[PDB]
Amino acid sequence: TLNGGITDMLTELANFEKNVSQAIHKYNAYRKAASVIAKYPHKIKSGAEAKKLPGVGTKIAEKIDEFLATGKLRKLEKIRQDDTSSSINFLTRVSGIGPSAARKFVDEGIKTLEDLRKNEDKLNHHQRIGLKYFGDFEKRIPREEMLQMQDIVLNEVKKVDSEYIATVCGSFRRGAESSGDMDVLLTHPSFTSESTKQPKLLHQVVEQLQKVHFITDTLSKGETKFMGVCQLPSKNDEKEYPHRRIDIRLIPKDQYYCGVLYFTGSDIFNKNMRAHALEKGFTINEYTIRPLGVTGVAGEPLPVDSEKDIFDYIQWKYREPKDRSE
DNA sequence: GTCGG
DNA sequence: GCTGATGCGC
DNA sequence: CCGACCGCGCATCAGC
Ligand SMILES: C[C@H](P(=O)(O)O)P(=O)(O)OP(=O)(O)OC[C@H]1O[C@@H](n2cnc3c(=O)[nH]c(N)nc32)C[C@@H]1O
Ligand SMILES: [Cl-]
Ligand SMILES: [Cl-]
Ligand SMILES: [Cl-]
Ligand SMILES: [Cl-]
Ligand SMILES: [Mg+2]
Ligand code: NA
Ligand code: NA
Ligand code: NA
Ligand code: NA
Repeated sequence: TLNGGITDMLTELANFEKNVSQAIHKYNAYRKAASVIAKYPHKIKSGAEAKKLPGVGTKIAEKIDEFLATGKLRKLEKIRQDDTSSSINFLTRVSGIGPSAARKFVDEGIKTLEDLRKNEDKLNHHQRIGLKYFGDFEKRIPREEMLQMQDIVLNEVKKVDSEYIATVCGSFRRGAESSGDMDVLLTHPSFTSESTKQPKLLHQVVEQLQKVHFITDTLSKGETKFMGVCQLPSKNDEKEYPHRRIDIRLIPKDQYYCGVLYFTGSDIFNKNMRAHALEKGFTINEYTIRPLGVTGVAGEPLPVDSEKDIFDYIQWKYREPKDRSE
């Protein structure tokens, strides 16, 4: 919040480029600048001062000068007045509706919450659950609630098979005082990069969580990734809790560290780390860290026994989860 | 939109 | 049915 | 300049 105005402006620009212009690289360019500036420990006094930071070039520096000078950006003011851009930006806020679907709906004259509701027929499953919980998915989750959710998930998982290990990642593992959703990394000894000795390992867990009425809806579901909705149970006479988004990722047990590194994030941290990896001649995914041959082709997985080993490989000092919120 | 070679 | 591309979201 | 921009699971489609 030290340079809140500037980062907000940058985030709005990033969203515009992503949702309206469908220019993902500009989207990421703006996000990185925002990230770098949110981390800067000084109140920015000029675009020149900001341009010193990596990721902030001439264009953004110019915008920062205008913002500091007037408290706003003409480019944005105009975008806000544009109906198409506004409608497209809004629709993309529905889980399941991306830039393409948003622009398509706007072409059909579907541009509002009211319109989406009376046109459910034109939505796929995911988009339909997204509209249903539009309001709720906008709400933040207090860490105190995340703690109750963690308690239920781990205990329910324990009831299915004592050997399951459920770990809450995302911003929660990064120590956030509030989270946008719940991310759960799951492992079982029967599922390794070597073999799958038991089927339905994820399904059994999802089923058990639906049985106790914790998971209420399913956005998408596969053998290793579940994306859906959950809700804490409420007491007698009390308003029930908002529905929350929940992601569950089943990863080979022997690949836990690369998995927990990935799922802990942040997303920008992961992008920065994976890019650095490349520069160092390594490629990193949620399963392994592999070296890049002279040709540039991924080699065999390198041994990993902790998150720090991954950091060591790329010559980065270890950063605790709480310091990976970029 | 920003960067490094 | 399949495979491969595209959208979406993590 | 100008090529690079992280890497992937699931849903849905086109084309066979
Ligand atoms: C602050 C967010 P919340 O609290 O509001 O939920 P969060 O939990 O941090 O992010 P979530 O969107 O929940 O995704 C979970 C993780 O997935 C990883 N992740 C997400 N997007 C990406 C991506 O584009 N790339 C990679 N490599 N990892 C990603 C890193 C993320 O941490
Ligand atoms: Cl782009
Ligand atoms: Cl503005
Ligand atoms: Cl690992
Ligand atoms: Cl791999
Ligand atoms: Mg999260
Ligand atoms: Na810079
Ligand atoms: Na969306
Ligand atoms: Na979110
Ligand atoms: Na998530």
